[PDB]
Amino acid sequence: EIVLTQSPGTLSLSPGEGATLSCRASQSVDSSSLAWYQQKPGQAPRLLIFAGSSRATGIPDRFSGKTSGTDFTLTISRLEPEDFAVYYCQQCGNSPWTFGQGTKVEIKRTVAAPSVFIFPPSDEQLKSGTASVVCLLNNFYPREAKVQWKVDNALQSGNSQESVTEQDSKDSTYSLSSTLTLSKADYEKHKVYACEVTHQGLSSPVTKSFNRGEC
Amino acid sequence: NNSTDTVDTVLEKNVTVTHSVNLLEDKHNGKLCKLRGVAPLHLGKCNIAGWILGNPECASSWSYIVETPSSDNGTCYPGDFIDYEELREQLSSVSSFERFEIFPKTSSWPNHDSDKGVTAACPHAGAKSFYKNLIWLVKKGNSYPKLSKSYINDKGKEVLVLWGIHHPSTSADQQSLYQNADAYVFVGSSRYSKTFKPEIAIRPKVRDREGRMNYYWTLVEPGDKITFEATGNLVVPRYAFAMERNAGSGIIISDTPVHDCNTTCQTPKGAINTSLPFQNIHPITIGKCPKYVKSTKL
Amino acid sequence: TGMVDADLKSTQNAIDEITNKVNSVIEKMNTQFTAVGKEKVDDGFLDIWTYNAELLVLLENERTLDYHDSNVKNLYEKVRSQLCMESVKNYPKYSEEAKLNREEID
Amino acid sequence: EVQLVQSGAEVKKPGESLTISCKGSGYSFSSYWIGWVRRMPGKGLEWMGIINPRDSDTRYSPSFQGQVTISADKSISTAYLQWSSLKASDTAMYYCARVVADREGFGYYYGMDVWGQGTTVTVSSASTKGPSVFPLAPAALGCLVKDYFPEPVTVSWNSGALTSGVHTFPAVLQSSGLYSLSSVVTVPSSSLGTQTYICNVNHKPSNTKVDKRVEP
Ligand SMILES: *[C@@H]1O[C@H](CO)[C@@H](O)[C@H](O)[C@H]1NC(C)=O
Ligand SMILES: *[C@@H]1O[C@H](CO)[C@@H](O)[C@H](O)[C@H]1NC(C)=O
Repeated sequence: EIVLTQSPGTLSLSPGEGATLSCRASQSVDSSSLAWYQQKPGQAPRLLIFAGSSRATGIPDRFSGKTSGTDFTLTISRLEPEDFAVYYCQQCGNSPWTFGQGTKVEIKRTVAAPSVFIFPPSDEQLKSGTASVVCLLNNFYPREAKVQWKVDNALQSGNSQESVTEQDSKDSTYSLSSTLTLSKADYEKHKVYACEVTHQGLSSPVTKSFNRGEC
Repeated sequence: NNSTDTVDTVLEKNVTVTHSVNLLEDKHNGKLCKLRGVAPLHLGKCNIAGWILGNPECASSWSYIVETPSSDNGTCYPGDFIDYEELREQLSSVSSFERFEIFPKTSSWPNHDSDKGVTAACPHAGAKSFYKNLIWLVKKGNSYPKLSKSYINDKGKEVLVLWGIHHPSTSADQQSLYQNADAYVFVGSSRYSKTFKPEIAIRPKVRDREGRMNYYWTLVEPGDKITFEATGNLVVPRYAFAMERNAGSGIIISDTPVHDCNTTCQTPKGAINTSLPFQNIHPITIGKCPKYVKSTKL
Repeated sequence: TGMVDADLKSTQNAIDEITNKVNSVIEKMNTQFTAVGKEKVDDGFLDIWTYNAELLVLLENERTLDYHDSNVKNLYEKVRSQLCMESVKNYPKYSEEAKLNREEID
Repeated sequence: EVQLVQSGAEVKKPGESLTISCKGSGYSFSSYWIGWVRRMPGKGLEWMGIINPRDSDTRYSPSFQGQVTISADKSISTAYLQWSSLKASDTAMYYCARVVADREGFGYYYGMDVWGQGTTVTVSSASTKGPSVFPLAPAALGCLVKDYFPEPVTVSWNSGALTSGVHTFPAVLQSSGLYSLSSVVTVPSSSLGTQTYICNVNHKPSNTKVDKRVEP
């Protein structure tokens, strides 16, 4: 496989700035075999540049393709709100055809600290025998953050499952939801449950705890 | 006074006359006889264009060129043959003919790919072929440098040189065949001088090809040099034709047969062997021929 | 009508004048076709020359028959101006004989 | 128009045989090559193979050769991605695409232009189960959607009234093999409890439509 390694991992740009995306191949491939694709969340991919430099069927003047040596570039002059998506490169020379890593183009904004909240398990869920605790991290920037579930100082791993929403359309902020799946038998043994949140927006890595039953 | 011979005047028509001679020849054979011994060049299921370009679907000495009207086998790759009618006019009068490797496929093109210049639009025995007399030059592994081969006429005869200009359908096709997006072509002779650039546009699939190839030609006088400057799109010559022009030679477009007979005068309708100064058979004539007239008798 | 052989010098100069008029009219048509080098397209010219070639034939035939007619009258006028048989072909010898036959008849 | 219409979403237990279509519309289907691109959940785009519908020839990727079979029917103008036997690894998003190539017939491929909508293939032993919906008391309030199969679950607040500040998080497959998601809303402390906050959750396949009110 002709390993395509895209640079950077993610591009943080303000709507109006100029984007420059790199795609460095393992070995030298033909320029005419290279193509650039744009994938929007919950949408099929779109062809932007085909044959390395040729602009696709119904694509604006801002999108352009460049190649020299092994570098391969996708340059946009004006980043319109529509342009903020995941960008992929692809080679069609030596089979198998390989796709790049993928660089997400995000709306640049001020560092936003998360709105951290802890949710106790429902009393209806207690009737089943397996109850889960959630550590919601509402509206923050950048997506780059980490949650550590603390069950009576003892940091728990494995039982926790994480999920994240894409960049917000209105305020360009991400949100996290960590679910702590546990049995009722192990739940009665302990009493205080917390989640340590570590982010760029935070001055100190704050932790938010809850006491069992009592308010 | 016995003869019933009849002559006509300005005033009265059909007057009986004793001593009178004819001028018009109406009788002829349906055969296309060899002129003064030498056999003609018949191109069945082929036209002059196909024969002269070297179309794979298709003799040095001839008296005249024959072409079937039904024959459409010429440009396998779609395009436009420039001054084709003008080429027929020049090829009308042709005695001798030497086909020679002007720019041989082996040596001549070393910084270019000559072997990949084949397409399905031009087949031969199922295989993707091309015109034998000209090479489709493409980039030698993502590098098409400015080529500049030049031929100097040493043959002493008029040298006919044919070449093509490939117009790729998509911009990407230009970048994959020649890589040089702004590619040019130039053909310099003492009599000929023209610069070319590709007309990149998707056209209808004529012989299932979106692109086109224009076919250009020139004659090079003995001693004169023909230069070929290109950075892409040129379909370089392989074989050229050093020819000696005759006088009484032409082109007949007729479906009439051709036999081993000899003739002094030849028409598309058939051959004529007469001492008469006028003929009402056919306006197109080859050799010592009685000037055509539309009259019944003279 | 029955004769197939006649004065030789008269017919000899006629045959010669005819054969020369024939070679000249063929020349006059051939030079006229070349002259009609005024260039449906080629058919336009074709109709022109074909009538001009026919015209010269109808015209030179009118001149040939009028030429023969003029020689017949001039041969009779040679005999009539002179007035055994070879002397006329090539009046004072028979002038005295004629007066004896003119007086007995008138 | 020039569009590719792929087969609908498919959910089958491993070992089974599945074949997914891709219908070429408004163009000469046989002229252009048709490829296939897989996308695994939380992974990159994997190329599978290509077929020239007129030549009916297939060029498989080493990672997909033998395992999956790429079929093509130029007459119906439809491409297929036939599975011999399904693996749990086959749980992915599958796209088909019209390949861009040179108009001189040389074998240069420029990428792929027309793309299909995407066929959603789920390969799990789990079986159809409705969601055990539980509320989360509030400052924002939650709504847990726990243990369900397959994947389509639409969440709406007050039967589709509350739209502002609504955050519906993507689902994650549990160790048990059942999907589970969360749904929150940044509500003000000014009207908590007094305002009736209804959390409408519905499962389209199992038809298990459980709508529970969030109580503080
Ligand atoms: C006439 O035809 C014969 C063959 O049939 C050939 O040998 C001969 O040379 C020809 N002669 C002329 C005067 O064309
Ligand atoms: C035609 O007949 C006239 C006499 O009637 C004569 O002068 C002329 O020579 C004749 N021609 C021939 C061919 O005998």
